[PDB]
Amino acid sequence: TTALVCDNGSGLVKAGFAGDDAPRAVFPSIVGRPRHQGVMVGMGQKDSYVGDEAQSKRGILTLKYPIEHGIITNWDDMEKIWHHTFYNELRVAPEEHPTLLTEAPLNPKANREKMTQIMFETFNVPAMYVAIQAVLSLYASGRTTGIVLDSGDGVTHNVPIYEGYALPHAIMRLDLAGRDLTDYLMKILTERGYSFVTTAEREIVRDIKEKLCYVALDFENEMATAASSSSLEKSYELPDGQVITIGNERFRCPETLFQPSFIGMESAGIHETTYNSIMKCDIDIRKDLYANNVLSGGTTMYPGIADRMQKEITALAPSTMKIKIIAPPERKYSVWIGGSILASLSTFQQMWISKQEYDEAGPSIVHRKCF
Amino acid sequence: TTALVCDNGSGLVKAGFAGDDAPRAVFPSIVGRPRHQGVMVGMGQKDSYVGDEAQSKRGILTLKYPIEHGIITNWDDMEKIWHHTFYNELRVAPEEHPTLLTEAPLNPKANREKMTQIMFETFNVPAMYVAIQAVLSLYASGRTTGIVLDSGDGVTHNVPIYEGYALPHAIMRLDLAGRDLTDYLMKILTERGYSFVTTAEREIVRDIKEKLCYVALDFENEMATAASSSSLEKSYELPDGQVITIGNERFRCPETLFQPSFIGMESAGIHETTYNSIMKCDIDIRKDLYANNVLSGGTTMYPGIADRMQKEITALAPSTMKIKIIAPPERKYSVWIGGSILASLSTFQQMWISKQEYDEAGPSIVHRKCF
Amino acid sequence: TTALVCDNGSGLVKAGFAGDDAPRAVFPSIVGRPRHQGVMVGMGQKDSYVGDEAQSKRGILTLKYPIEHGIITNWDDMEKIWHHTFYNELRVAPEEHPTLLTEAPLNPKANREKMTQIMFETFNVPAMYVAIQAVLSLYASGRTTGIVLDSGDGVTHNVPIYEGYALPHAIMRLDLAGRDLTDYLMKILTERGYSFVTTAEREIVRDIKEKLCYVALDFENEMATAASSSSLEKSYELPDGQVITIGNERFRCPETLFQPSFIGMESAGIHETTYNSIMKCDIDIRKDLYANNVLSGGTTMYPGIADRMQKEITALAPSTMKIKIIAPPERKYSVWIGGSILASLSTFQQMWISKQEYDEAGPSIVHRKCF
Amino acid sequence: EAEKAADESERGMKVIESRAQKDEEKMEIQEIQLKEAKHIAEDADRKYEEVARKLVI
Amino acid sequence: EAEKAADESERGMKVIESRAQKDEEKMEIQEIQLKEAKHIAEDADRKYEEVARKLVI
Ligand SMILES: Nc1ncnc2c1ncn2[C@@H]1O[C@H](COP(=O)(O)OP(=O)(O)O)[C@@H](O)[C@H]1O
Ligand SMILES: Nc1ncnc2c1ncn2[C@@H]1O[C@H](COP(=O)(O)OP(=O)(O)O)[C@@H](O)[C@H]1O
Ligand SMILES: Nc1ncnc2c1ncn2[C@@H]1O[C@H](COP(=O)(O)OP(=O)(O)O)[C@@H](O)[C@H]1O
Ligand SMILES: [Mg+2]
Ligand SMILES: [Mg+2]
Ligand SMILES: [Mg+2]
Repeated sequence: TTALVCDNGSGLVKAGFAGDDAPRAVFPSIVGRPRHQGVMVGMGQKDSYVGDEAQSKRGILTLKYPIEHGIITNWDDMEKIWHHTFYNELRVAPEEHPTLLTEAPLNPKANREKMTQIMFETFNVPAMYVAIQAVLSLYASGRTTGIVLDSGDGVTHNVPIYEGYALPHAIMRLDLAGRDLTDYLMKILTERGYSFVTTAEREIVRDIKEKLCYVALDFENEMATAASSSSLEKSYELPDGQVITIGNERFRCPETLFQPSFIGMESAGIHETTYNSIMKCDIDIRKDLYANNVLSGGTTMYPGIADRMQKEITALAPSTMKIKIIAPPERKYSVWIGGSILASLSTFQQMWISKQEYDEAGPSIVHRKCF
Repeated sequence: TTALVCDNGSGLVKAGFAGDDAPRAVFPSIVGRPRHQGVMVGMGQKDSYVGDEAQSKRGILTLKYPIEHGIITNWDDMEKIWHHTFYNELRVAPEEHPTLLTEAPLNPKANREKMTQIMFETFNVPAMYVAIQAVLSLYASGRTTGIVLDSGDGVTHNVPIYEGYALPHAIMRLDLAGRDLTDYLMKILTERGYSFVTTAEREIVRDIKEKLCYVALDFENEMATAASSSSLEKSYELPDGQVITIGNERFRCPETLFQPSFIGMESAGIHETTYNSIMKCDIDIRKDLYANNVLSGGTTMYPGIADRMQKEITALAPSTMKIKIIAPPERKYSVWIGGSILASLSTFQQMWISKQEYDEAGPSIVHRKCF
Repeated sequence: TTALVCDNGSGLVKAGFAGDDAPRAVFPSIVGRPRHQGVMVGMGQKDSYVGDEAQSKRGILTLKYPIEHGIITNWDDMEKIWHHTFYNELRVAPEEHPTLLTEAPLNPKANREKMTQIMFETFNVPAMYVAIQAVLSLYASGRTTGIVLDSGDGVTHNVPIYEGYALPHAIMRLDLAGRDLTDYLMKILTERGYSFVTTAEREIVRDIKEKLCYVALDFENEMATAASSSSLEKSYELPDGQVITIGNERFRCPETLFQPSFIGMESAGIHETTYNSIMKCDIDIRKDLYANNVLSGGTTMYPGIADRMQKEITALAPSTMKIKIIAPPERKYSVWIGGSILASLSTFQQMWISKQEYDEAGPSIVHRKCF
Repeated sequence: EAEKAADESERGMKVIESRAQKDEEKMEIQEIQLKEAKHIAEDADRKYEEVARKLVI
Repeated sequence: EAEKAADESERGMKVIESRAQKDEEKMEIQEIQLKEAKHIAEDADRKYEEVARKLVI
């Protein structure tokens, strides 16, 4: 038999079998409902479009994300998404395939308990398991030591690992992520005269952010150059026309990751939370964590983030310390690669939460030694 | 120095000297041109009628609004409007009167830049300033905290203020306003046999909306009452006769503010945007914002809007907190009163943008330390 | 003349005059700066809120503690705190009043030297003195032997004293204190879905910790009881409604004092450090030390901490030995009462550090015979 | 003018009567919670006295 | 007829805000007594918890 590795994430579901080099099912975790009347009869219209199908009909649907920040806030939509993933994207029966799921640290217990209950009751999987999204990224990188930053779409967090031993007291979790960057881009695009309010325009703004935004090495210098020169202007082609031009907003949007005060958030930038998490650890393992800084997640693909963060950390770290950042090109899918690797081990086969164990011990077995 | 105060607003222009509690000139922001040929020779009609005279000649002209939702779309009409206000209405020389201009939140910066350029280069005002509508409205209410809802004719926005400190990340802007209500009133009166298509009939439908519309505390119960009894029907006098009877359309038109799906909008009603804006703020200031909900703007003058909004917010807010909505009789002219109060302050004298400073700093002076 | 007895502590500044029975002014030691910009002009907010005033504006201010673990890190903030204490809370001019400062054992000499320099220069006090926070607590208990445990908010030290002769070699200092407990409560409240991240919410979490938390006699038995029963769950009302119920997280927060491994600390628990310090002393004075365990400080105010501590130390101590723990109702203010008693003594009048002596002997005079 | 005044008075009548009914179930809820609080307080006091006697013995 | 109706409506108004202010005062007093009941109940609960710990020890 083979195991399935499902990475719900927040807004982009990636799933596939265990023992592959890449997922074969990547689509947004969105559910759409028709908000208009519908005059044609005999059309046989469906009441809910889930997955990449809803992206094709964004002009007649309202789109809802079942996951706000890691926590699932809508369980019927999550059930629909899982059913679609298991029966149409992967086209496999879950009655004979163990499933491996991922979730962020510092996650409410109710979310995990109900996820396991849904997996065991509705789909009736024979076994399942839940793992942190940072240990998997460490697995994919081929390392065994080093602080890992996993900035996805819902939650950004750092988890330090030394020699395969985690340090739970040094874990820092932040809710600033790609969705907040999209909202800030929406807020600042009205400065030039472009208004995007409907959830259909959310995907347009997200595409603009993915295609044009980049992180500047220096903020003040680029502001001085943009205010005087005009070489930073870049045009984008809307789904119909009236192409838009973006100036300093191109690099102003991703600055929130380093200056959270832009969106009114009290917390400090990621370049400082990483340093705080490093100093939260011991004193005899800080060298390896400095020299094994690992990046992952979709949000960490802005052009120039791996240089700005290195400069900031070198400014914060002692002068006699060397700082290295590992940013593989496959940052977005690193978690799934690590999950597939972990599920491929024969040693891991004894860590599955069997159906008999769940029946004996209730939904609370998940928080026991069988993590 | 008897500084001048103006409020361009949307659909109405009101202006007057500082230190007063009432605008001296209130007239619609309408510019009209003749559309017929004219046969009488020697009278010499002018090529454009601006302001109140266009309403007198409403039956021969084509009325045009130079601003759609806050943003000016026809500038030449705006110099015409400002010239009319400064000369025909106030009979003042703007060469020695500082002018305070009121502008909506979340607008293109080119708008403010062009306003300042027009004020300084065309009328040659010694100094000027641009302020936010909501802050002036909160000045006029004699408060220092509380979320304020300013629904005029162009745009509806909520700005939360606590102890004089704004919360920009919680400022929400919605383009639903009185003009959309008038358009929906036409679209819903066309089903009774009354067709209003020309721009002159825009004014008649607006007058009907002002005179005969009210917000119901409940919708389904009110619909059941109106569908059986005939006690809700009222008659109106058109400028030539043929009385018209309006039934349930009198309270169906203002329901768009609470059910914006009527006109195809995706957003939620004002009763929900206000609650969301309150919830975006900090947890230690939500009590004062809940207990100091301030209303302003002409659109908020529907009989029964305050009670309905209070009921909806109480349904949304926790049951252990009091909800109070402040609806003074003078909601429409609150912004101008706040502007006059602000301009009369002596600590404001050093916050004017002087002519020399503007000449030194260029049109981009607006967004600098001087606001 | 009259003398002033101050107690900087960590997070709570309490001061008064010598000879009084209770401190006259007690307020948190925080400094707040407005993190927003401020739209209302003319009000002129101050740029720094100090003391209990900053508690009233938690929603527009960021709170910083000038003392982290006993030592003062920010000196301008501490100077502001002292100026506020001397000029507003007490309204007494300090140019003619000797001051009695307190500090924790095992602190850097630079802290004490800079404290003396600031007191002698900025405020020009005629005389000053620095005393150990444990000797004063022993004074306030009417004793002359027995160890004392001053577990405050920043530091937790255990100073053994026999017959008025201190034993410097048996003094044990531990940095686990109330602030770490509050941070751990923050960390474990996310387990239930409540996220408290802002510095303003630190005060709220501290309030829940003070009101609801208690120390369990047996950790495992209470774990079994809470898991099965539901009589341990109590609800707390947030400053904006939405009451929250905390169950198992009630006695987990103060367990860190007895199980320091919860927050990643390596050191042993308070009960074990007390026993180690008892056996660190001689063999002929262990009986009185066992029979005179004195508790003080704000952190020792948990309901049932004395019983658990007595049980643990009796388990550690020989079976044929008597153990008594002295926990008066006024543990929190014991240090100030002892300081007032010490300053009221007639023999103490010859131990003040005179201004002429300071000018003659430099700042290093404090570490000399004049302690 | 008279018709407008009458309509405004009727609107106020409806609003305040709705508030009055809301107040009525507020009375009901307050009464039941007051009764329950008094009952639990009395029970707590009597079991407090029993525990105190056991403590003395 | 309209004037008669308006007079009746305004008399009904005055009397209904009379009951409105009476009900306001009633809510005030019952809410206060709710506060004292809640405080005494929680005090009794914590007192029994303390004496139960004392009894078991
Ligand atoms: N090249 C890019 N530049 C900027 N942002 C990107 C880029 N690629 C992806 N993103 C952002 O990353 C998000 C996807 O994150 P993802 O890796 O799916 O997190 P998770 O797997 O936890 O859901 C998208 O919402 C998108 O906004
Ligand atoms: N008594 C009323 N009842 C209902 N609507 C009104 C009333 N008075 C004014 N309005 C609406 O308010 C609008 C005027 O808004 P206004 O206060 O002039 O905005 P601004 O001051 O920003 O120009 C008009 O379009 C009208 O439809
Ligand atoms: N009843 C209580 N239960 C639990 N913790 C308390 C209680 N009262 C005070 N505290 C804690 O004690 C701390 C105050 O300690 P304090 O004696 O002021 O220290 P210092 O003497 O160093 O200023 C506060 O931070 C608070 O969290
Ligand atoms: Mg992820
Ligand atoms: Mg307006
Ligand atoms: Mg202390």
